[PDB]
Amino acid sequence: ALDKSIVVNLTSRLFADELAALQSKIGSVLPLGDCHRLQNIQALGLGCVCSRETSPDYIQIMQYLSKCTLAVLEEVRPDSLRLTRMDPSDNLQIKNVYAPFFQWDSNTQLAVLPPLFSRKDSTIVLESNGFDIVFPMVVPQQLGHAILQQLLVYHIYSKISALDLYTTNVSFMGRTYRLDVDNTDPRTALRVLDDLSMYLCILSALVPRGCLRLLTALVRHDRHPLTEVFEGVVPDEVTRIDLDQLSVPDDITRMRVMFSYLQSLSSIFNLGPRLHVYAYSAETLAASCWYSPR
Amino acid sequence: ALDKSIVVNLTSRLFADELAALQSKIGSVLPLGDCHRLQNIQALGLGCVCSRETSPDYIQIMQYLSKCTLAVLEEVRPDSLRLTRMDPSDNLQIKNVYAPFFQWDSNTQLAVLPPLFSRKDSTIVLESNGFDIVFPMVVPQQLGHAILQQLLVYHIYSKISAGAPGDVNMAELDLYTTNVSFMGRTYRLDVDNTDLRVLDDLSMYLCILSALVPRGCLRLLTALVRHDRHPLTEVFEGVVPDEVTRIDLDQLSVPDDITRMRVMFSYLQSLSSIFNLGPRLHVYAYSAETLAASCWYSPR
Amino acid sequence: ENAARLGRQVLGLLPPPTHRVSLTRGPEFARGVRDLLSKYAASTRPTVGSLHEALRQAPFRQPTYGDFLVYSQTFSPQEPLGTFLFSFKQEDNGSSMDMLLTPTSLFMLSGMEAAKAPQTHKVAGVWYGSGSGLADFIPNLSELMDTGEFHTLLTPVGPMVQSVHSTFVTKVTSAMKGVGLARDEPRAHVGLTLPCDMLVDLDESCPMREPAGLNVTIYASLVYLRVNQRPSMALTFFQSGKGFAEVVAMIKDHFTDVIRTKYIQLRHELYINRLVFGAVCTLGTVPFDSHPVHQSLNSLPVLVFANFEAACGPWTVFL
Amino acid sequence: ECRSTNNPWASQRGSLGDVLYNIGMYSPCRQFFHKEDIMRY
Amino acid sequence: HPGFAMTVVRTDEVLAEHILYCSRASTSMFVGLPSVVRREVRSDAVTFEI
Amino acid sequence: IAHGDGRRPNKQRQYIVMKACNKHHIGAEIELAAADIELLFAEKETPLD
Repeated sequence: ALDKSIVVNLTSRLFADELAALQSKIGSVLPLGDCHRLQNIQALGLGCVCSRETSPDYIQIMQYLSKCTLAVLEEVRPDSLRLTRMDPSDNLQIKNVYAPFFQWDSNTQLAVLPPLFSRKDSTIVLESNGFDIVFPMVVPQQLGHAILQQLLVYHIYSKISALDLYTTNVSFMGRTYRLDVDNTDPRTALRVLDDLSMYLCILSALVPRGCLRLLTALVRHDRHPLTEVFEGVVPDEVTRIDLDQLSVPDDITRMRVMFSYLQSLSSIFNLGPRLHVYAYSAETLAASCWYSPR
Repeated sequence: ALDKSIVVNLTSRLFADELAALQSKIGSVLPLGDCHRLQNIQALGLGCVCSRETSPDYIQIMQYLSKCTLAVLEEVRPDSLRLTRMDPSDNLQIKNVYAPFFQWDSNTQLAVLPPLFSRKDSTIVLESNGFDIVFPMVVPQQLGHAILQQLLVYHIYSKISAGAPGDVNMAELDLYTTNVSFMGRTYRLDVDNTDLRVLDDLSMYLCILSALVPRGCLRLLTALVRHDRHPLTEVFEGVVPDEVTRIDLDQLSVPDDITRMRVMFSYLQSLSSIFNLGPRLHVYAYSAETLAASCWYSPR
Repeated sequence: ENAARLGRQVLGLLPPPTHRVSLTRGPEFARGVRDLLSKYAASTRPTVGSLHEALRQAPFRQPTYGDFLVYSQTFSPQEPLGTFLFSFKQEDNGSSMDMLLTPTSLFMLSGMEAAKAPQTHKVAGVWYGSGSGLADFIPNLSELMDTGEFHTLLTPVGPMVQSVHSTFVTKVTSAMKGVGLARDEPRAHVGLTLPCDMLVDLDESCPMREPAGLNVTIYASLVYLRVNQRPSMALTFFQSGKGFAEVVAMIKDHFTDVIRTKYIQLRHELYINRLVFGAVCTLGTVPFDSHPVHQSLNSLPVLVFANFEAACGPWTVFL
Repeated sequence: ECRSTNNPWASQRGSLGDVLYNIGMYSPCRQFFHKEDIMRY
Repeated sequence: HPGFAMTVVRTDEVLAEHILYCSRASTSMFVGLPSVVRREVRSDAVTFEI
Repeated sequence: IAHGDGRRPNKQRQYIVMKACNKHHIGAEIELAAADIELLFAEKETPLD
């Protein structure tokens, strides 16, 4: 049988600091650069694409992860770091550590984020061999989109200054979470934001006249559960578009070209590759998952 | 390193009329809501979520299908059924009964859908365990993911007529929407002359989801100015309408926006997956008169 | 002789027995477990006889193929055996009918300019007619391109295996699911052949770091244009092992030249079918760190790969 | 049998539990009023 | 006081120990001959399956 | 019961019922250090320390 196998040789010993930072983390995900048995220390973590003196971003560093294949830890010996990678169809057992303790379940959908809560939380120091190992964070859908939801909010509002409670706290069901944003490189985030006028300006033109009329009937006297976001106040444009008699085959041919671009939003709202837990324990946190590249 | 033959317990026998109706089809793709095979009937099917009592919901059902492992039948036995568990890159065999019929062109993209039909030719009542077996809607994708295409516009104008009955023609809204035109073979849907309401979890969104789409791109243009700013956004003025660039933000102020903005941020990704996450098969070898094809699948 | 010699194939080609170990009867548990490690001590040592018994262990190697039909004029009479294969469907003429398109074919389906492809225009002129060689059988070349519907009916198939060229019908057996085995030359597989006109590389730059692997992905794309105010497409290919989120933001940087002149046109006219742009298909993953082998045919510079697993994703829209 | 019922206000043909408990969270009073629960066991 | 009286349902979970009884010779057991399948086996670790 | 004398039974019947087995699944793991495997089975058969 096949044996995928990665073990990291080391030239100078783990210290008492980075032992307990790594002996405690016996199962997680960290990337690689090259697929071998052996590996130098300066290719393991997220610390290649990001560093301390280089101003990081929160887009391209995540976007870098789609290139790599990513591996699962096995052991932390005082010489070597023992790992194994992810075969395109094979089950494993991974058990997360993370100090933002989030609750998974069986039959979930997990991805891997770069650390957006706090960097010093994630950036461990390596006094022996210098090169830090920044840990990526294993994350489900409901969080994994919500911070990407949180990002494309804030880097618009990074210019609307030129504040803090409205624009960074991750509105999870139960808790809120401040991110770590002071000094970023938001120009790759500036692309994705200007990639929205590629869509959100252009999706607006072929909006049909029929479904817009439901908005005028809605907010007056037929108030629905979630729709109190409008707070009983229309947008100004809603009465400024509905002048058409509702011609049907116009709006038929409008919704076909609309229906194309909904699949186009996958290519701009991507995560990393995808995890398929089927069996899971909550008190143990160990899972059973096969690899799906995305 | 293989065993795909899963025997799933009943607690009693079948009925008498449901012999040949379950001999009418012998192979279909059922879900399997249990990693183990030592399994009740009350967890395999859509009756763990979708039944009479729960609200008519679409997105959680859309979440459920790729969440749940599938299985392909081989033979109907009086004690129990025979499920063959879905692995990635799995061979199987289909001998269909689906009402209405949907033609199985080979080598296209062949998806799995949530049903919306009349539930008399769409389920089989087991009062032996209190479990209506729910075959999933299995339609090829260009028909399948675009079955929502004609229905949705047909669905929205019924809502405005439910509050103002002087707006919409009925027999003209039927004709372009009641008949899906693909391959040249026209297919008629099931009309529901009872009182659709399953699609409240899409169309009631999509009208709210059409509110601030020409509002979000006012401030978005003039925001993040560089000369490194993108070149095609100057070209993309030739799309946006004339009334869109005439909105005053006197009405809505900056800290007031945060709740109203993030909702419009929210449904531009949650909607993007539910047309992409339709897990899907392909036929390499097909038979027409026999309706016994050999094909392959990978859930996605 | 049949029981004598031909058994010694099948007396040896069998898979190994999953070795059976007796739990109870304690004098037989040790007789079992002793003959595991003496079987395991072979698979460690690099000596000669220890090697070849670590080779009967084999994974699942069985991809299935496709028996098609071709009107043998729509077949260009030679093929480089590793082409891409489309399957165009509008309506069934007969019971079991099919039509196929190569990457040399789709240049001849619009009558496009020689500026977008000055390499295969001299090539693919002798292989077919003058664009009307496939207009005899489809009167809907325009309206699929007009309404934006050509980019959905093409079903990606894969590479060839071997085709039998006859007088009226050319019988084609394509390849799917992975590794396409060749026929005339055994032990070597079907080398998928892409031209040097159509594959666009994504990696080239100054020296200025990227991760390697076993995974570079070939993308099937489609870019609209309207030359002479006529509906016309463009076959363009790619090669990139750099994830999905990057390349849709990189194909748009490649085809910025189309979009700039495009809305110069429809600035003063609105046709809703003229607003959709294109789609992406994924065909399979070449091992990244391998070689696109520059091979010359009929001129016609062609890249060819090795060990190409194949897949097919849906056509995903982009701008 | 000296009386036929405690009250029809819980035992109407259209009883108040059928008014309430025929139609996510947990439901304690679902156990008597739902007629199909009688049909379960 | 309103003119009606009213009934209340209250559920209740109880973890409770139990007593299981069995009788003689109700099940006939068997013995399989198991196989040995290696998986994910390095020069470091040699892991099995039964 | 034997016949007669004001006692009328429901005389001998024979059930013939085919019953089903019930499968079960037991999974277990064994690890071995590959160093100790080699010393017990060497190509040379000199004794060990």
